Amino acid sequence: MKPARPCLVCSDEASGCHYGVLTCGSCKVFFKRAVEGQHNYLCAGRNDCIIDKIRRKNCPACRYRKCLQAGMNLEARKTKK
Amino acid sequence: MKPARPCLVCSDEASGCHYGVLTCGSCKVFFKRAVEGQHNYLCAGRNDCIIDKIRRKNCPACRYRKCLQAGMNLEARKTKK
DNA sequence: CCAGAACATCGATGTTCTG
DNA sequence: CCAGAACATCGATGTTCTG
Ligand SMILES: [Zn+2]
Ligand SMILES: [Zn+2]
Ligand SMILES: [Zn+2]
Ligand SMILES: [Zn+2]
Repeated sequence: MKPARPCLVCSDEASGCHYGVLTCGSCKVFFKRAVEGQHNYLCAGRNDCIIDKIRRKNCPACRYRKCLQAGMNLEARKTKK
Repeated sequence: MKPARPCLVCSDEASGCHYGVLTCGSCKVFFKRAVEGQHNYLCAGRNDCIIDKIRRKNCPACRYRKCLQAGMNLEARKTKK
């Protein structure tokens, strides 16, 4: 099969560095679209949801927060090292 | 009293006794679809998310439970007028 | 190699309509 | 008045190309 190198904010099979963190494709555009305005979402739980290839589309509030945490930031490759 | 505006499972405008319970189109529909379809409903938290006009898309696993909880039955007494 | 656009594709959901 | 059915929407997530 494939081995594995899991994305820093779900756990899917990562694609490359995205806006600064090893994330998959989805985390890639999810974060971009979230950041580019209006990320007002409410959590249905107590601000700590679990994540993964499925549960990830359950709560954008938490996913966006997990992006932020991983380090994902808009002008990543501008500075890299 | 008892008719009463608020959806018993997501407090939006209810439309009438749907499947047992005063409820809305969405939930109405959601219940049937829930009970006779294939799905991967899993909750990201610890199965007690708030269902609400918005969040109710977050945890269908939780909604469906709220459904079951509130009485909604498929093969049930069709009434309310 | 990563950014960001086009498409195209589904499953989930929602509303209006019609028996 | 309600079940169900027929639309019609939303939103994720491919894939595939640029620069
Ligand atoms: Zn991811
Ligand atoms: Zn959450
Ligand atoms: Zn409802
Ligand atoms: Zn839940």
